[PDB]
Amino acid sequence: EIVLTQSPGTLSLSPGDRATLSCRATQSVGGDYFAWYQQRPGQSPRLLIYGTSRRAAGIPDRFSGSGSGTDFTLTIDRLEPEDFAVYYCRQYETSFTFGPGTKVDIKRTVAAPSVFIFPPSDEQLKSGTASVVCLLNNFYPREAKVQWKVDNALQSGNSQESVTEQDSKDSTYSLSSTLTLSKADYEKHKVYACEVTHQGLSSPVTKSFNRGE
Amino acid sequence: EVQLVESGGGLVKPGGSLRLACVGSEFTFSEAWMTWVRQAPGKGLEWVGHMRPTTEGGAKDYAAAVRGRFTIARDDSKSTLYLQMNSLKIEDTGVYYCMTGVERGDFWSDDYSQHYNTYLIDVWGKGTTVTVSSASTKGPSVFPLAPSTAALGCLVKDYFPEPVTVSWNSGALTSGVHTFPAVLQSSGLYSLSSVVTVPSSSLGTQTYICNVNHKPSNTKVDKRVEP
Repeated sequence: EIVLTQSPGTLSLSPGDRATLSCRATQSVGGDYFAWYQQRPGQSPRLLIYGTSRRAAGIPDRFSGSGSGTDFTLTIDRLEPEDFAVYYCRQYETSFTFGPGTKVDIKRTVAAPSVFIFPPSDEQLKSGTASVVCLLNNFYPREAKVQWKVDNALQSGNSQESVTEQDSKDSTYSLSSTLTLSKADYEKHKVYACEVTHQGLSSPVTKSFNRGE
Repeated sequence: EVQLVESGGGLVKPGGSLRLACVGSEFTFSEAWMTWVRQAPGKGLEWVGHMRPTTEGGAKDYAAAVRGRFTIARDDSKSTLYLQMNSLKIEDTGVYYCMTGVERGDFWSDDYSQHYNTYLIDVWGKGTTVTVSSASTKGPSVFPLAPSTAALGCLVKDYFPEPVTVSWNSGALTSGVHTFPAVLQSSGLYSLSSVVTVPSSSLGTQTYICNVNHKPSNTKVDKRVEP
């Protein structure tokens, strides 16, 4: 039952930087039974290093594996564009799990999000449900906080969030928050506000609408 | 080229059964140590179980979460690895991969030499999708996300199963488009949002249609998003 852990979850670096990825085991894993994998969205995993330090055929020599016992390290000399992906360690001696994975994304300049709010459509309303959508568009870093306030009352438990993968064009993320209510609850209130805090925002940004208009 | 192909994935109800197959090629199948790995939507790789080479006794192993429900089998004569999945649960949903590490021969020659070599090839199949849900197939209702840089979009709500396709203006509009990953609602139905940013000057000039395609239900919806 050896458990593997990876630090950190997200490693933000610039193309050309040197990356150092950690994997730790609760008990020692023999050197011939440790491996590093790479996975990009929509694709199968790819072996990079096996037996702790052996590069797989066809893998560029900028990838390098090291470590012993319970401490293991994957090094990428210079991050190429195709290297921004998820990396998994793996053991295969007496336990056979993968590590939780480390995501390497592109360290970009800070970008505040563009915030938009969308009322429920009239078509959806006459079906008995109301979903109000808040869009945080093209921001960096990935950390963002959306809070719904209905007539100045903080909501909780009635919204779901979705975040895109890091954009392949400008290296930003985007986020949609959907607050879902019934017709009855929606027609009861007037001010629907989406309050956003992000590292690129000096103060919280609110986008709101009034149900009538 | 050594390869692996998975098949058998599909939509099944909780407590139902499913058998996955994995066909290998270009390696001595009887000597291969076979492994099943799975990946839930947006989650990491999870080891499911393996079966040692037949030539080593063929011992099997399983993850605690699937032990007693899943069985791994092997047919060397047909180069096929199997995964019998019983008592399926919703947390079994995901992509399932077949994987092994195999030996390959490398040969080169000089005016003065002949060199033979073996190296490892770690191979994975492209995966097969297992969806365990009690929901019924249903196309989405598409609601406009009306504007008034401007932002507009379409809300693709209450569909099952994955996936759904969204284009804007029949693919003519691709810059500024963000189609978010779906979220699974408490109803067991998926909901998704697709947005696009455009110049505010275009809101009265250009018309915007989101073209939504849900093949499992034979649903095509073209929704015009107006101010």
